Amino acid sequence: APADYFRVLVQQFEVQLQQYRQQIEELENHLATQANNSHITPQDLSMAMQKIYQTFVALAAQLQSIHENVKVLKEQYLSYRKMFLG
Amino acid sequence: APADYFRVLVQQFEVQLQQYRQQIEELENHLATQANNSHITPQDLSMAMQKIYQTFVALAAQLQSIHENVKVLKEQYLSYRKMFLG
Amino acid sequence: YYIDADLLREIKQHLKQQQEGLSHLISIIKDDLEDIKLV
Amino acid sequence: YIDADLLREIKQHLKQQQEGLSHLISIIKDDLEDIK
Amino acid sequence: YIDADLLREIKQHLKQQQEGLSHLISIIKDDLEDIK
Amino acid sequence: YYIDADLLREIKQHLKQQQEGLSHLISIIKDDLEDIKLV
Repeated sequence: APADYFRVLVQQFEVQLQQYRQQIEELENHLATQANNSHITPQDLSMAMQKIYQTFVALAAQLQSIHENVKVLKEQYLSYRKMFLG
Repeated sequence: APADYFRVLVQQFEVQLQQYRQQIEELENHLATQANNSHITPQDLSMAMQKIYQTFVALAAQLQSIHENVKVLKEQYLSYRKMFLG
Repeated sequence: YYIDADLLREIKQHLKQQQEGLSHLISIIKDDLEDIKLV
Repeated sequence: YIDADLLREIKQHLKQQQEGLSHLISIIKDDLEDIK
Repeated sequence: YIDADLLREIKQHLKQQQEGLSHLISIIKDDLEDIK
Repeated sequence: YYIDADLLREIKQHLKQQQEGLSHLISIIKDDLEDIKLV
């Protein structure tokens, strides 16, 4: 059923959202002050900047395919309308 | 691509539509008058009544699954709206 | 020759039900599409 | 008697022929109209 | 050292846990809001 | 201790672009959903 497929794309999207969210908040705090910045190294930030950019890329992909999916809902909804309502 | 799947369900539907259409018009003409009815037998009509009921059943199935498909467009369109517009 | 004037009526009735059947399904589908534009 | 290869060929050919959704839809719309 | 069967079990268990679309959506909505 | 006051600025800029990136995609998606209600 499409409800099993939908739930999946939705679920993956929600994980990259949570993923990115945590990371960003994490990195915000580390750069919030020099006091908190001293408990980290310039090689940790370098690590985080990667982890974060990787999520961004995956998240941006999920938003993109969500866009394509909505494009498909419209096309098919439009087609049905021409068949049954015109 | 969903455009290859869509085109298919749409295409089958169009064939049962044309199928049913031809048959019905055919049967209409045979029962249009006794003059045309004399060129056919009560065993031909019996044949047609079957051919026609078989298409009806298949057509009714296609309309049904089209309904379920539209139900899915709505659910997913509604979900996306709650995610992005609320 | 031909068939009963009422056997004709029976078939015509059957075909009508088939028609009403398909139209009901089309109806439902249209409500779905219309309700989509409303939601 | 009957050439199998040809009917096959005719099948293959029609399958490879393609559907213009626009056109498809217009046929369905007129089909539904011509009946219901 | 590390129990393989358990991590496996933990995997299996979470996968079998199910998503309440309603709930899912609400999390996403708050996630998007908490950022963009 | 810490990092350059401008290295901070660079990262903050990068993160902003990432944000603008994702928001643009969300934007587009919203136009799609809105245009659905309009069509």
